Amino acid sequence: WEXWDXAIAEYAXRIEXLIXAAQEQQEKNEAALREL
Amino acid sequence: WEXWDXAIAEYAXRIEXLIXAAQEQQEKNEAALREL
Amino acid sequence: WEXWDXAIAEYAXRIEXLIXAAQEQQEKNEAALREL
Amino acid sequence: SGIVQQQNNLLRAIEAQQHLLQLTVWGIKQLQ
Amino acid sequence: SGIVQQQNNLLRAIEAQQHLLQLTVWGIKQLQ
Amino acid sequence: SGIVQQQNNLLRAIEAQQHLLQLTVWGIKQLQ
Repeated sequence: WEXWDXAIAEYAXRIEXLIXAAQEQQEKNEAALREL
Repeated sequence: WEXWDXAIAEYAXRIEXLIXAAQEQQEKNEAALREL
Repeated sequence: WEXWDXAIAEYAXRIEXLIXAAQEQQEKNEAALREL
Repeated sequence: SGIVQQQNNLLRAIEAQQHLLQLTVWGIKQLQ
Repeated sequence: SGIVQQQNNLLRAIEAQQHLLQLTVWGIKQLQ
Repeated sequence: SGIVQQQNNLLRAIEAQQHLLQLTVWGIKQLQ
């Protein structure tokens, strides 16, 4: 119960980590592309 | 109730706007890449 | 019932097909970019 | 041509997930 | 500049879908 | 090398969202 609901909400932690990464890469990429 | 269910269905409006944008950019990008 | 629940789980088949494609393109693209 | 063919691949998955979400919100409202 | 503006477009949809999922998991836990 | 590393980043989020959806469809069918 409020163990599984733990596991699922804190996978949904991991995905909001993945969507971190992607925001950071989006910023690096913009800057880096402006410089080329 | 059928206020929240308003807010959520018409965010899900906004996302189907975002997925608009992305379809339009996908088309512009194809054409533009064929020309390079 | 266990017809609709068929249709939906086996669309969710199709999406896990789309996410196939994308994994395969990600691999081709890495390799191909390393070679340029 | 591959990076853009995969923008499309991702766009297609996102769009399917959206429809699948809508069927899920439908089930929830169908149980209220 | 278009391929990267669409990485953002996709990132924005994914991020909205995440929030929409969270409201959906909320409905389910709200019916238990 | 960054645009393609972010195709992967997006692919990874989409794939996690898919699994998370499946657990959500599971909750709904578990309440029927």
